[PDB]
Amino acid sequence: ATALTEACAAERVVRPHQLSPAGQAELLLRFPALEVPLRHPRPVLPPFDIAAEVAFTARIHLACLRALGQA
Amino acid sequence: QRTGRSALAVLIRACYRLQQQLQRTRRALLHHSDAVLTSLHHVRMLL
Amino acid sequence: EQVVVLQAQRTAAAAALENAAMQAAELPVDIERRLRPIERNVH
Repeated sequence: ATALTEACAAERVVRPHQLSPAGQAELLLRFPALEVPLRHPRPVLPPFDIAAEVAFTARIHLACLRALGQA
Repeated sequence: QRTGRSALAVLIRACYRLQQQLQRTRRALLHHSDAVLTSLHHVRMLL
Repeated sequence: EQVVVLQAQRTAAAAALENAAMQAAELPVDIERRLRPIERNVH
């Protein structure tokens, strides 16, 4: 929680996906727990978000609506 | 001999440590104040 | 779907201000106890 803010505060970037790959690879060397939310194609949750759970229940709600109206 | 040389050592120990006390207030008020700018940039990341 | 995200993010950082407001309430405190034992030291 200290590094993920200061690495974005030094670059004036609001979201850590927009960080430069020179800066992104520096966090991977110190902190190897950040592999999955940084180097994954299609995560089932939106990474580095706060309503990421709250998005998830809202996506199943949509998928169950279109399951009705098409059928 | 010992009267004037040791009375100035009172003001020796005072001056070289007041040089040191203000150095910590340079460091401890920047390693604390940067946490405020760390917190405020984190709040924008939530938005 | 986006409203449910966009609303929950706005209510999120509203709480993070009051964590920072109690955090940044020590800046008028943290200056006072560092200068005053040096002023009486000089005085």
